[PDB]
Order: sequence, then C-alpha cells, then structure tokens
Amino acid sequence: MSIITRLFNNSDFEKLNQLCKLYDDLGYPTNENDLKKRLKKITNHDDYFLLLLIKENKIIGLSGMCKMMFYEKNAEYMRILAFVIHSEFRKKGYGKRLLADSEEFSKRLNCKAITLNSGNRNGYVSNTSGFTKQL
Amino acid sequence: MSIITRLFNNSDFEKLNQLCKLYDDLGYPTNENDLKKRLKKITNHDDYFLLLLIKENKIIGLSGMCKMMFYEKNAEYMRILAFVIHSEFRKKGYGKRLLADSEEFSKRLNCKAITLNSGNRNGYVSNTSGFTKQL
Repeated sequence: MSIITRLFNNSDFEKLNQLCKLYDDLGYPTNENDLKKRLKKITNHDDYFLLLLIKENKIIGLSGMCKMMFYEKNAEYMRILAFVIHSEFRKKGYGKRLLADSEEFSKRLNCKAITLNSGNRNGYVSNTSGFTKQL
Repeated sequence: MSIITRLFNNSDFEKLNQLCKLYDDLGYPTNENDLKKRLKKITNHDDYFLLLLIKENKIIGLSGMCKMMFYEKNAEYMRILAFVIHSEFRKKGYGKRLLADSEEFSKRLNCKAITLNSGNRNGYVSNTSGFTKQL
C-alpha cells in the first residue's frame, strides 16, 4: 500500500495504453494490437515473469524477466530483460523499489543471482561485456 | 567431414569424461554424476540448445545456447551462455568454426540476432555492459 508490485495478469489487457506508454519510454513505441499479441506470447511462457509497478491502479513501471539455467552449475538465475519507470515518475525511488522487488521475487524462485545488460550511450558487479551480432 | 557440429544427443551421456574436460577448460570443473543430472535437465528444455564440435568422434568444443523472446519487439534471438574449445585444440580456427555454426543454427531457427556476455579479466557489436548481483 499504495505502491505495489504484482505480476501482469489478464485484466492488464484492458490497460494496453498504459503499457504502450512504458514501451515508448523504453524507446520501443508500438500499438495496442501488436502489444497484445506480444504480451500474450511472453506471459504464456513458464519462464518469463513480467512484474508491474502499480500506483493507484495505474501501471507506472515494468520489469520484464526470464528465469534461466546455468550451463556451468546446477542452479538458476534471473535475467532482467526490460526495465522502465514512467517518464513522469522519475527521481522518486520507484526504480529502486521495482529493482529491489525484482530481486526479492527472484530470490523466492530460488535464483542464486540476478543479472542484466545495460546500454552505454546497490550490490551489482559489472564483470562482463555484451556482444551482439544481427542475423 | 570430418569436423562437424551437431546437437548433443543421448549417446553423449557415454562421453561425460569428454564433456567434463570441457567444463574444466571453461573454468567450472565437475564430475560425471552431477554433469549427467545437469545436462539431462538442460537438454530436456525446449529453449536450450547445446551444440557440440566433433573431431573424429571426440567432443572438442561446445556452444551452450538458449533461444529467447524480446520483450520490446515480437521476435526472437539466441544467447550464447557457454562457449569453449578443448585446451589442446586452440589457435586452429575451431572457435571461429563453432561460432559461425552457432549463428547459422540460430538463423535457421529464425533468430534476428545472437548475443553473448564475455568476461574482462566477426561482426559483433559491443554496446552493453553486464551487471550481476548475487542473491
């Protein structure tokens, strides 16, 4: 109360304008039709977890995650794949809150670690560089 | 012929010493019992693809991958999670060959891109930094 985090649920297909607004802030604007299709696919996958930051019923942040297996040990970790706070809600600790809740959520799912990649243009260690090739 | 890449298959549970040797080169030595359990779990997941480099029946490299959905567009990409060439087979283009085959494999699965993180201690762009927190 009254800022909560909760997982995406099917009622959230009635809130696509709010989600579109966040994807725009993320730098990937879209439309409600395509977003509906995409989120339907993502949220029906057992390994993907879309965690939402809610303020007075409005979605004001999202943390899109996937739970992964290590190839090198028998354990699991979480990867944060998308993270955004609404452009009008910045510098008020919501980013900190949504990240902390993402970690807590991951820990409950027995993840040994949480990881993410961020662009170049709290206890997190940066010891890898990302390399991407378009195919 | 006679260097091939192929996916891991169940006959490869008879070659765990070869796989253990690669995990050691990877920096994560293990034993055959635990490795059997781990690879059983990983290879029974529809999204994970363990591609092997084979030379005269011997496993001399591995590329462990997972196929992922973008949160921000309706498409997929591949992540390379583990990549190693046998310590006695270095500087002979096997790394190049196994990477090229990983990309080709990914492209056939309709991946738009292939990505990986590498430590700090060919057409790939490096525009992200990795951040990891232990939980």
